[PDB]
Amino acid sequence: EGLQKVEVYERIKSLLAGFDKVNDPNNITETAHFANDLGLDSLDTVEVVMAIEEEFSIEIPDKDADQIHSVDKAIEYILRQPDAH
Amino acid sequence: GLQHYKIAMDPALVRLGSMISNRYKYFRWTKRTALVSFMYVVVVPSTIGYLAYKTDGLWDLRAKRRGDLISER
Amino acid sequence: KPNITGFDMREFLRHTKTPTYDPWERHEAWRYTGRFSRFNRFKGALPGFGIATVAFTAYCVFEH
Amino acid sequence: MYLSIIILPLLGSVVSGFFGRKVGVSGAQLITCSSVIITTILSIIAFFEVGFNNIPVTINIFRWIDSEWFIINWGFQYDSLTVSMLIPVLIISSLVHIYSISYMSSDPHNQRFFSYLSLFTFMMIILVTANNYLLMFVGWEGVGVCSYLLVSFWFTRIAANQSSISAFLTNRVGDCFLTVGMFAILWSLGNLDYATVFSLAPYINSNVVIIIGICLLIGAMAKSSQVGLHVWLPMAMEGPTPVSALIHAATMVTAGVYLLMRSSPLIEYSSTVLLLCLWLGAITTVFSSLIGLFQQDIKKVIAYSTMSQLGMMVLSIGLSSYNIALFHLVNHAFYKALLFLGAGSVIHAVADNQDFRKFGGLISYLPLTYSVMLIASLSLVAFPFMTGFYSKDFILESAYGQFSFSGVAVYIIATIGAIFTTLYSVKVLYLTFLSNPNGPRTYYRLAIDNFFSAQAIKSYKPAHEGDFFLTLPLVILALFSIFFGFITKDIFIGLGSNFFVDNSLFIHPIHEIMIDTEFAVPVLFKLLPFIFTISFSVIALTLSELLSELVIYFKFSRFGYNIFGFFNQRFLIEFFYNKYITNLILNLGGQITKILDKGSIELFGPYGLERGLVKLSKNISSLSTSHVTTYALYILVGFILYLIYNNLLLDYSYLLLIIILLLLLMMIGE
Amino acid sequence: QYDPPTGWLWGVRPGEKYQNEGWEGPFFYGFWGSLIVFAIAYAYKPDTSIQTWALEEARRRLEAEGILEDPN
Amino acid sequence: NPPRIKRQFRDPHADWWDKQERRNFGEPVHEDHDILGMFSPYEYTWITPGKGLFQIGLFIASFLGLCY
Amino acid sequence: MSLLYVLLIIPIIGIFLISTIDSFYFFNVSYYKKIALITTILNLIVSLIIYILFDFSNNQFQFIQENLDLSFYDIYLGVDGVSIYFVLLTTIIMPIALVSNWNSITNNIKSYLIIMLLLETLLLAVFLVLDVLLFYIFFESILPPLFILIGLFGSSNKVRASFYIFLYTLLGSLFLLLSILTMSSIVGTTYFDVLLKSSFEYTTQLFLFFGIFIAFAVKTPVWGLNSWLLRAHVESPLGGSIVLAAIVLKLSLYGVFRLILPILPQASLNLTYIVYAIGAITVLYASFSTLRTVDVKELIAYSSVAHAAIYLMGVFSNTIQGLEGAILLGLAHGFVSSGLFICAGGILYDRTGTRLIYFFRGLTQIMPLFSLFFFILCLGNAGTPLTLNFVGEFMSLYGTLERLPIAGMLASTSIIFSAAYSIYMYNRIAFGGSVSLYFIDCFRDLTKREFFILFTLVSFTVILGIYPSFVLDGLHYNISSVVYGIEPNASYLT
Amino acid sequence: SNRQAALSLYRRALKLALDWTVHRNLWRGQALYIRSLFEKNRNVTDPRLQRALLKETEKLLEKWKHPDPYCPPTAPGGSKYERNLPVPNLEPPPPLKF
Ligand SMILES: *P(=O)(O)OCC(C)(C)[C@H](O)C(=O)NCCC(=O)NCCSC(=O)CCCCCCCCCCCCC
Ligand SMILES: CCCCCCCCCCCCO[C@@H]1O[C@H](CO)[C@@H](O[C@H]2O[C@H](CO)[C@@H](O)[C@H](O)[C@H]2O)[C@H](O)[C@H]1O
Ligand SMILES: CCCCCCCCCCCCO[C@@H]1O[C@H](CO)[C@@H](O[C@H]2O[C@H](CO)[C@@H](O)[C@H](O)[C@H]2O)[C@H](O)[C@H]1O
Ligand SMILES: CCCCCCCCCCCCO[C@@H]1O[C@H](CO)[C@@H](O[C@H]2O[C@H](CO)[C@@H](O)[C@H](O)[C@H]2O)[C@H](O)[C@H]1O
Ligand SMILES: CCCCCCCCCCCCO[C@@H]1O[C@H](CO)[C@@H](O[C@H]2O[C@H](CO)[C@@H](O)[C@H](O)[C@H]2O)[C@H](O)[C@H]1O
Repeated sequence: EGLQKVEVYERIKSLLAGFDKVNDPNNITETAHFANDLGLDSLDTVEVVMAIEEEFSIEIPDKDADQIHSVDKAIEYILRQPDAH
Repeated sequence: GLQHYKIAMDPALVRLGSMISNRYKYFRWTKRTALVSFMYVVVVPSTIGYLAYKTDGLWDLRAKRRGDLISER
Repeated sequence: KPNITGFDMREFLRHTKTPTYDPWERHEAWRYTGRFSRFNRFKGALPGFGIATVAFTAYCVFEH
Repeated sequence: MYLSIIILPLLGSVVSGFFGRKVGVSGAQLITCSSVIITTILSIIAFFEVGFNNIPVTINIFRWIDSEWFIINWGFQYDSLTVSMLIPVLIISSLVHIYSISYMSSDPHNQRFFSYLSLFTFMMIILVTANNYLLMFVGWEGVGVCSYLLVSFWFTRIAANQSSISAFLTNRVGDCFLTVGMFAILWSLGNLDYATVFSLAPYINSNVVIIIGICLLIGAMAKSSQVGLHVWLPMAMEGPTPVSALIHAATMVTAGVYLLMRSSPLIEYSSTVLLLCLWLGAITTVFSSLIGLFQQDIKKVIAYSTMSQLGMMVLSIGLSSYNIALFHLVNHAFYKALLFLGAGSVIHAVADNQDFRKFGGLISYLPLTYSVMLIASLSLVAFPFMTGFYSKDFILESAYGQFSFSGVAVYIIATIGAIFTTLYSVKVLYLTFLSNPNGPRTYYRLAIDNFFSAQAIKSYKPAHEGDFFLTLPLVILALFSIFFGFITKDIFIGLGSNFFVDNSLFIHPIHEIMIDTEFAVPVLFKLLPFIFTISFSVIALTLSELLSELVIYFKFSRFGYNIFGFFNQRFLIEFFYNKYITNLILNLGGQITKILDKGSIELFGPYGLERGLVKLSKNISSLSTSHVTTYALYILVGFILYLIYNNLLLDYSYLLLIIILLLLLMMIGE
Repeated sequence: QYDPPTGWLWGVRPGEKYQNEGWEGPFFYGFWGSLIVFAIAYAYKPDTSIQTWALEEARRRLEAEGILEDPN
Repeated sequence: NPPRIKRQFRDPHADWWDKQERRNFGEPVHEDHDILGMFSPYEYTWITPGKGLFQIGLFIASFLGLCY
Repeated sequence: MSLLYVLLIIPIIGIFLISTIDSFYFFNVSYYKKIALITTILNLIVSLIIYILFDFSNNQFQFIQENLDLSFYDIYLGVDGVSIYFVLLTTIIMPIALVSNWNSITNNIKSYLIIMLLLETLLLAVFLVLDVLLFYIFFESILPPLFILIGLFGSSNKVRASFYIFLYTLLGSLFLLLSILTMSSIVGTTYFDVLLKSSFEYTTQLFLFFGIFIAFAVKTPVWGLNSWLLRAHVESPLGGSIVLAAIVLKLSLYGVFRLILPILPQASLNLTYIVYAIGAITVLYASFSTLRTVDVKELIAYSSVAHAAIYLMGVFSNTIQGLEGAILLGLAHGFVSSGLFICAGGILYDRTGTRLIYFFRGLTQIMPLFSLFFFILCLGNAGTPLTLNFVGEFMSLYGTLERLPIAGMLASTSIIFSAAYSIYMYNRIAFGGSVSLYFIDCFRDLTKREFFILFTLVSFTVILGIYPSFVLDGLHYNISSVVYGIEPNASYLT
Repeated sequence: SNRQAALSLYRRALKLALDWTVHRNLWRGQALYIRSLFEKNRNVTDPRLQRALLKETEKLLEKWKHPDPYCPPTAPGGSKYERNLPVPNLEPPPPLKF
């Protein structure tokens, strides 16, 4: 009916895979962390959440964007939104 | 009277509606309130009334055709 | 004269190009390839022109 | 039959609205659609009946308003101009109904929607079939009530509720002036029936015709969205797309044009209104061509394109060639409806996104939509031998054909306005179909490429075309957009054609410019719009595809930053209306309520008499101390005052001063 | 997948029935009944309007002129 | 009286009790509440009124000159 | 006895039966409420019988009774086309006014029914009397029952509201009394047949005008003198609000066809620009301040001020069209204002206990029957075609333009401003977003009682809009008698 | 404070770039340039200069603001926002008689 966890994960996995700032495409899992698991700077993560915002055609307020610092936290947020495509 | 359904009466909106209701008890005569009152109650009606008198019976359109003038007076 | 921020609009417009290296380069490469190459986008910009052109020449040759 | 064209759309509306529960979504759709299909067929017959045979049809049912000299009937006249309007009104209404089955399938409230559609068709029939100006006003107001009901269909959205206020009240401003204009007609001629007003028009006071013509024209701005009262038309894009295809771009907007075309036997005797009509027309064409080129919403562009074509018809009316304006009116409702139904189809495919900045590719994904909107855009720019070619290009050469300063002026103005039309037609067709994809992969991710493993059954959603109830209207309107102009050029353009020789479109021999437009106008100006369209189209394609940096240079310059925001903000007309007209009225209401009604009217009135008198009465009541010694002194005092008054023969006024002094002394405390 | 039709007309839940408050009797029989009986009677009311009288005289004056044809 | 501010300048993403109106259940209201809410005339913030009159004059001057 | 006296006795007989039924049974309040409702229906059946027999083109008063015995004060009843529709409006409203407020009273119900049954007689009399002192007698006998209706069954600010209506109406009406007493002194009687023959000197007319207009300006009411209505209508019970707007506000409108048009013509002509200046101002100011009103029931009351001004300028047009339009707009106002008061005072206040427009939003989502009728009554308040309100405004506005064009041009702005407030109120209650969040629990939609009085009132407004000749054919000949003027080739015939 | 503020400004200046430059390729080069200007100031510490560079950025975001910024369709400010908002109370009315 709505969005599924496997559907959102496949899209964000391909999003971070195509980003040259991740240390390796291999260690991107559902529970991946941006700062240390993926090794991203404080500005690369802002770019990442913008790419996630573009993928799902939603808006991430500044209050909610600061919470998104890992893949799982991103996966949960997209499913917490009944407005994602 | 009859019991009504439950309304979350906002204390802020209730005191605002109370304010609008008792507001007259606090009107004063200032230089500003007189200026607005004189404009609305005297000037505008006197201007509308003056034009009403000057143009009264000035024009008639019934059956007026080319070669006739709209002006009665 | 320059602002405290390194922002200069002349330099901003100079970089309005396709960058040589881009961290997101591969994430966006799908929009300029395949169905979205130059030819493919304008391959069918005039749908019936090809069928109509040859058909109209058949009618145009009516002298014989 | 004739009175059955009027009755059928009304009955289907009543079943769908008051009996939707019994018929359901399916039954409401069937009865609503079938009734307007039947009415459409009966109206195509009435075109052969009335127009091709020159047999006007009159039917009066009963009286509406009966007074001295006022007799206004529930009566209907069918003439050549009536059946001409009925064809676009009922063909487009029928197709938008069939279209709306697919577009509004997922919406919860279909019975209410389809009821409003039939209600609009009924009111539009009333507007063009009436015997008199006052029954035409019923359709005028009725179409306004129906546009409010359809702009605000989604009442939950506040934006929609603001935009429906705009449509309702900006059209009431025009209604005030028509009401004044109809008062003038009743005051001069005693009745506002068409036969009466037109039979007597050549003899009425020339200045009385000025008053009526100006009032008829002001009322015509609001509905035809001319520049003075046009702010509402782009806001009416809040309602669902099929509403914007029929009401906001193919029927109601034309009523202002119909009002002037019907009133041709009257406004022809005032050349003063004809200059105002003409300049009004030329302004709106460049005013709205410039705005639409800087808009980022697809619906907003197609709404500003409609107002550029409505400005064309009003220009033609003031040019005094009514058959040309009627020809444009009928031809435009075929391709403007097409572009809106085609735009509605791409909005449906791309997840209800209406922004060009997020559309790209899509040409391979929506092949029928692209070609059909290419059909529509070529007639919108009046590409040679399209339906719009014979209507728009004759307005241009007729403006130069009237060898006057005003005519050559409007030709230059309208030609420039045509240049910007070609610019925003490329913008729509390039950014939605031909440019690189600017939106998420979800619209462009197919199943031919595997992006998934365990979810291959679902979750691709790649911008597909709709179903039969969506495509069928688009195909039909495409055939009209290619051929309808050619097949009807004689009925309207002609050279000495007698289609409107029942005085439905009266041209006075003084204003005829047809023969000069055929022969006098040079070939260069006759061909000039064509070269401009072909030259600009390629220039804008290169600046959008090949050389994309240059426009970035323009908008990033402070000069172009202001020019881009000026036209994007619609000449700032919305800005100055809210700040200086709308907010001014709300301040005036507050000042009357706060400072006068709850202020000085109660202070110099009941509340000031209350607090003044209660203070006075306490002071006088404090004179009564129940001391016999002090009461005795009072009797002597009141005795002496009577003796002085009736022995000193004092003026009675001296007494009244004493009483007013005494009373006001008890008004002061302490 | 259209849903079943729903709702409570007059707020009467699907269990019980409408309870007559008291006004219904006179208002349906007396108030509305009087208007239908007034409507049927109004059809046979003779027409004593000034216009039906003034039209017939007006026709007899214009018939005395070429404006209106006379049946005689 | 609170500041007379249109609520269209409030954050649409704050934890508003009434999100549609951008309001909370207890917060004080300006006496002009009617015409300060989300259902009220819009406030356009593109440029200043004075600069707008200038640009309206430049359009008019350009169009009158073409007529000339 | 006559048939016009049966109109008066029936509501009096109903008062007696409510007072004596407890003496035959501890009786239920439902039995008191059926007596009062059956009594009002019988008056409506008599009034429909009178209208069937009525002659639409007769210059003699009809259904009169040969008194033949003269006293200092004697009741003389008659009917003319100018008054028949005012009687019918009173007899259609009073039954609905009772039904509308059927559950809302709760306490002092016999007293409430007795006051309305007494009001019906007094308001019926004021249209039936054939003297101008008798007109004044009943035009002002309604003030004691209305003081006690508001005080016993009114809202929170009832005490001040009831003091305002009584004292303003008493003060304004005592300047009418001085003018009436002067005419009786000069002519010897106030019987209409004898007074209408008499022609006053211009100076007497210009001072009789000052005193009848002061009364009517307070009772119209005009803008700077409308404070009593903003209090009276709002704090009044629902039923009292329906009577005060539909029937009492029309007493001054019908009083110009008796006290001014036929006996003070030169004064009415030379002073119309003063009337029109006031009428224009009260069209604009009332409408500007109706836009910013935050009490819904007081937004319906303010709307009435703007409409009364259109019909007041219509009665001062010296035109056949503006005079009939004035009566049509007063009949139209009687139905539509009744419905809007029923919506605001009888449906919202019943369910919320509040009148503040702050608390209402999206009511169409949970109450779709209320929003349908509410929309139709808002459109009629806005003078949309297909409703009787449009016909009255158009004819009232045309005669205003034909008399003094400029004032009718300002008065025509009512087309934009009545529309503005009517749709704005509508979009803020029915529409305007989703159901409010101030509603803790869901509200039920219209009851079969609320539906059928709203439907009845809407039905009269629309049917009469389509075929206004139901009312127009009766007024033509009788309206013809109040016009002042000659035409150079149609007059003084030999 | 002073961090999420500078990250909000970084996301904002990248949205203003895509709003004026509609083509994503071209905005990509613009996006690398605005990063360079934030990454050029990653060693500012004293609050006297830290907050000045945010205050002057806020001026350049207003100076170049778009007349019509892009809004996702279902977002506040979007086309389908609040379109069929559900009743916020689906429970039957409590049993009261009017
Ligand atoms: P990570 O935690 O490592 O770093 C994150 C930040 C940078 C927030 C650090 O915590 C940090 O060092 N903070 C200090 C912030 C500071 O004072 N300077 C950083 C740069 S702020 C800034 O605005 C830099 C200038 C940018 C100029 C361009 C932006 C505006 C362009 C105009 C609009 C777009 C074109 C139309
Ligand atoms: C529908 C509501 C409004 C209707 C009422 C308003 C009607 C307005 C009518 C204005 C014209 C009245 O009649 C007009 O008066 C002007 C003076 O003012 C005069 O106008 C005259 O001016 C010059 C002298 O200056 C004359 O040489 C010329 O012949 C004529 O144009 C004429 O007498 C007539 O053209
Ligand atoms: C043309 C100028 C005006 C023409 C004449 C109109 C005069 C009207 C003046 C009425 C003055 C108000 O009359 C007075 O109102 C106050 C309310 O404030 C009432 O006071 C009452 O209401 C208050 C409200 O808090 C309650 O405490 C309590 O029910 C009682 O004291 C008085 O019982 C009444 O006498
Ligand atoms: C459209 C307007 C129609 C008006 C019709 C006639 C209305 C009645 C006219 C007189 C009204 C009474 O007018 C009012 O009288 C009392 C006199 O004590 C004053 O009332 C007040 O005076 C001063 C204010 O100046 C106060 O400090 C004092 O507390 C209070 O008594 C007001 O100054 C005056 O506004
Ligand atoms: C010129 C003066 C002004 C005239 C205005 C018109 C006033 C009309 C008033 C109606 C007559 C009085 O109305 C009278 O109210 C009292 C209330 O105590 C009722 O009396 C009874 O009321 C209820 C009935 O259950 C009992 O609880 C109460 O104990 C008992 O007194 C009478 O049964 C009723 O007839």
